[PDB]
Amino acid sequence: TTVPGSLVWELVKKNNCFLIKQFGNSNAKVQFSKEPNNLYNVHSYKFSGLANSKTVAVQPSAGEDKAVVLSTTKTKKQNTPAKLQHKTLMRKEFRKMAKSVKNQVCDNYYRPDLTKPALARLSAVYRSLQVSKSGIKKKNRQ
Amino acid sequence: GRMFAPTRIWRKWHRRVNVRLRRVAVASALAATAVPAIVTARGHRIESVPEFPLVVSDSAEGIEKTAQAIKVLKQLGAYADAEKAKDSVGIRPGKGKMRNR
Amino acid sequence: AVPLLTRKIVKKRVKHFKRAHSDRYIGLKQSWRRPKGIDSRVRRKFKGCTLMPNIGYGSDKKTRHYLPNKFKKFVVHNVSELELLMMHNRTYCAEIAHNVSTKKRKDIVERAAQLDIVVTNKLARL
Amino acid sequence: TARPLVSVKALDGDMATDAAGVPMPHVMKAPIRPDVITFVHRLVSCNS
Amino acid sequence: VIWTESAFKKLDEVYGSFEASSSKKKGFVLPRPKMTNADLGRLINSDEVQ
Amino acid sequence: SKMALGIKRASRSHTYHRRGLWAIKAKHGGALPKAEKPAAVAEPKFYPADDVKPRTVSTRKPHPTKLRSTITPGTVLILLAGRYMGKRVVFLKQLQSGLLLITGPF
Amino acid sequence: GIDLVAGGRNKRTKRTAPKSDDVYLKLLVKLYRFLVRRTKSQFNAVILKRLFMSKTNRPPLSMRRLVRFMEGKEDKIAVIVGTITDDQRVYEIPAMKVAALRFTETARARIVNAGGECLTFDQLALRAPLGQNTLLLRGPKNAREAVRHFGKAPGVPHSHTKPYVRSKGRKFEKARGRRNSRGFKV
RNA sequence: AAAUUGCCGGGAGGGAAGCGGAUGGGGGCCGGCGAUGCGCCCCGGC
RNA sequence: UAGGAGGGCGCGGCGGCCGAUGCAAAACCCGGGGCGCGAGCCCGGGCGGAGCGGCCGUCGGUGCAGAUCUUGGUGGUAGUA
Ligand SMILES: [Mg+2]
Ligand SMILES: [Mg+2]
Ligand SMILES: [Mg+2]
Ligand SMILES: [Mg+2]
Ligand SMILES: [Mg+2]
Ligand SMILES: [Mg+2]
Ligand SMILES: [Mg+2]
Ligand SMILES: [Mg+2]
Ligand SMILES: [Mg+2]
Ligand SMILES: [Mg+2]
Ligand SMILES: [Mg+2]
Repeated sequence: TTVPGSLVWELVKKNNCFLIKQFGNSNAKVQFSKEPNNLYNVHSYKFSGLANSKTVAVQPSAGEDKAVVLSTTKTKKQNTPAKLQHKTLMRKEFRKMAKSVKNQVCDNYYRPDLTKPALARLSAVYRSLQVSKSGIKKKNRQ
Repeated sequence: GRMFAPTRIWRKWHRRVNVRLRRVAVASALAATAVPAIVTARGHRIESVPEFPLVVSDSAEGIEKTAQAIKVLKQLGAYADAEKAKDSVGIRPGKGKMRNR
Repeated sequence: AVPLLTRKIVKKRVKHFKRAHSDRYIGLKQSWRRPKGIDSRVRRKFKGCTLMPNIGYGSDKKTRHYLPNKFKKFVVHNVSELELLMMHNRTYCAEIAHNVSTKKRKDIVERAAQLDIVVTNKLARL
Repeated sequence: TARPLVSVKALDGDMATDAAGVPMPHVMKAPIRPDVITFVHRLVSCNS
Repeated sequence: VIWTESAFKKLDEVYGSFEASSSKKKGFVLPRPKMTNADLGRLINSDEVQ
Repeated sequence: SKMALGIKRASRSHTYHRRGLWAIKAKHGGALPKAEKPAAVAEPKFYPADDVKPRTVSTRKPHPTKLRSTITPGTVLILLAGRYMGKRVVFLKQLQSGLLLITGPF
Repeated sequence: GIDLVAGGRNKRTKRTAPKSDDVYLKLLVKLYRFLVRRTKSQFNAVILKRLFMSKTNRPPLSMRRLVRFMEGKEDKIAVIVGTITDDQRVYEIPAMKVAALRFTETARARIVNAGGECLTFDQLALRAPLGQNTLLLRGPKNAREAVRHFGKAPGVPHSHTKPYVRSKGRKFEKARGRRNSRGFKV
């Protein structure tokens, strides 16, 4: 982002290739953004994976089990896309993995914005991997 | 019968824009490409491209074949983008698919 | 897979707003069109004539667009457009788009069952 | 007396050189302007 | 856009700078923005404003 | 005396007495005790996406239902609903949940 | 019911956000929403309410008049929510510091070579968040050529409104109603 | 496709039918139509 | 009411973006389930057997209940005169 985060937001807020909007421009409008480096996949300036210098992505990994990728952008290497993302493939237990994500997101003051959301996506991703391994045992409707 | 207000050849098919406004627009078209974030948001697959705004040596100018051109785009990170372009090709839906498009 | 909604959905009117006179004629569809007549007792709002929509019949803002599921729906065409609902499955509900193959519906529903995303079309086309 | 330096990429089968970065152009730093771009693109596209 | 070195090194000889008659194109200087630095972060968070 | 009771309860001094801030000036020397920082569990098993809200251990302590004036231990009631309607019973004692406790006798 | 005109709701209307969808000017609008909200500076409120303008409520202000308005007040920073266009009818101009939405490349060269400072509003919001030492100037609104054609009617007496005529000449609105020798003098 | 017609099953009819607001009775229909899980805790291995 | 303005729904293209499609597209039918105050929209079932959408920008031969409206079809009239 040569131009600042706010200007990239103001430039991509209305149509961006990662945005899925349905139900029209009325009060019914549903907006999600589907870029990898967005946590809640909410289209807003807090979360946006394009309008920001500092973003935290947490993805279930390519073909391999129980391995979660945590990546954060590097603030200084913005104009070098191949070398913009710091990824780490952690297969440790949940508690250790969450300690690491706090280390990388909140405790270094990288971006405390996403201290909670990144751990929420970590929870959801980790259990998605669990169930992709075991299968449905709970229905979780109660 | 007719149609109401039948179209006529002397509609305003071409519009004019100030020459300086074309120049302003093309400068602000250039200035937006030098941003990886907007090049991405515009839809291009740029995740292995080495640096923006990307530049190659002039020895690229001397090639002749498209095998060589794809060889060139492998070194850069844009052959993913060429692949997107080539695998997205399809028949234009609607009355476009019969008007020579 | 358990709804976030904690606010009972009350509707001020369930019956539809059919076009006035759609009953006597067959060419007139049921879709509402406001009577613009000058002697139209519908427009003059005599008691006993088909009610027009107002804004007063609006529904509550936090209880708007929730199916009886108590989820807001979202139409997904494929697994990629599904995996963006992991952190909303307590308020959003994925529906598979009406023109997908059953081969791809099996994939969507497979993925949804594990990501724990409520769906209303996991018994569609099978 | 300092502007950013854009690194070139050579290819395979390239002669070694003592070259440096190409300095960044100003037109690559001009304002980014979407209302003008959509205006002008609407009118330039009508012209064919 | 993928630039070759020959093109990229003559962009500035085509477009010029914030200088009269810099360009190859007569009657044009690069547009100047309505803010030199649009980082509302540093505006709203710098010492002077805060 | 509902409203006289309201004021007598509402006095600041009588609220001091009722909350019993004396005997809280007893234990911690000649002053009101400090409070501290519980909840040092630091072991969340799972992180919800929705903003989390804990279980309500309800701190509101409702009044007891008032047994009617015309009810005395020993009063012959009249049941009115359920399988023993019309049955005349004898009231033993209005128990701790609020419900009456009656007997036929059987 | 109750006795009110339009239910008492405001029938006047003002801009509350610019119609221009210029990204930099929306960013300025954000910045000054924040400044007016947290800062209470009436000057910033005025800058705001003047970002919410047209271009015909923001006429250019030229160097001749700007120098008129800053003779002898050069520890105070000029603020024009508008445009600054130069003037060859001026010869010596003070080394002067001015904030404005735009500078014509001749006006900005003029000022810079006078040795002053050519600010934008983002620079201004730093060194005058409350508008210390500032000189708020507007341009001449009723100077536009269209403004002539307004007022009471061109042909009612005691009114000097310009009529809409497709050319000045003798044959174009000079005969009856413009002289006693044909009819009457307006 | 619709207006229009035939058969099959059902519904109702003291000089119109149709429509709006109430529910009541019939049908036709919905399992994201409606749950079975959470903590502690003891093994027995994973 | 006449009238005005704002925000939206819908149709057919064009420049881009996201995709669906012989495991069944478009179109059409339903006592199917919904969403919206509303234009409308989403899903299910069926026939159907080859193409189609959604979003941003932009455009136009774009929204029907009337015009003794145009064309085509079909009723009662009527198994009657
Ligand atoms: Mg014809
Ligand atoms: Mg009347
Ligand atoms: Mg009232
Ligand atoms: Mg006179
Ligand atoms: Mg029919
Ligand atoms: Mg019958
Ligand atoms: Mg009725
Ligand atoms: Mg009923
Ligand atoms: Mg027409
Ligand atoms: Mg056409
Ligand atoms: Mg009609």
